Amino acid sequence: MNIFEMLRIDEGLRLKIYKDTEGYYTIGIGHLLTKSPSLNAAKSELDKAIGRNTNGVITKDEAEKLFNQDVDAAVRGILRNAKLKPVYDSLDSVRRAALINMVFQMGETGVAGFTNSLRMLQQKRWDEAAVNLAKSRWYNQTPNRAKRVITTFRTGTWDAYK
Ligand SMILES: [Cl-]
Ligand SMILES: [Cl-]
Repeated sequence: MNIFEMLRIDEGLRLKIYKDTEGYYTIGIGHLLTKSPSLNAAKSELDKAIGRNTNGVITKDEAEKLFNQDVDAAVRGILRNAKLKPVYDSLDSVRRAALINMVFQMGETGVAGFTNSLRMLQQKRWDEAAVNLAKSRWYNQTPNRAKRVITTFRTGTWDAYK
């Protein structure tokens, strides 16, 4: 198991514009396109992201290219963030994957906001961090995915994904 396979399980793959869990226009492997209600606005971002007229449909390779960019950007946003960088550096490889997954789903700012949980992770207080991460809109809106991420921080293994 690695970050790519982990997110591929959590996001799925869809080759046609669809609406995510919050109602936003998405495509490929969890690639948010626009928060706007406009499908046309979504088609527009999509063609710009791909470099061709897609008419809302992309191929497998294109989906995979967007995904690789987004994982790269997630890692780099973590490394550039004053709040996230220290947490990441302190973690083992499995747990680092779990922080990357949260960043990919909720963005850097969002994650930076879990102040208390972050401090707890840093301190390696596993059970405590798992209890605090659960008290969030995040866990309430996407509980199965949240539980998976949470198990990963609690245990340090890929168990929840196997
Ligand atoms: Cl993009
Ligand atoms: Cl879920």
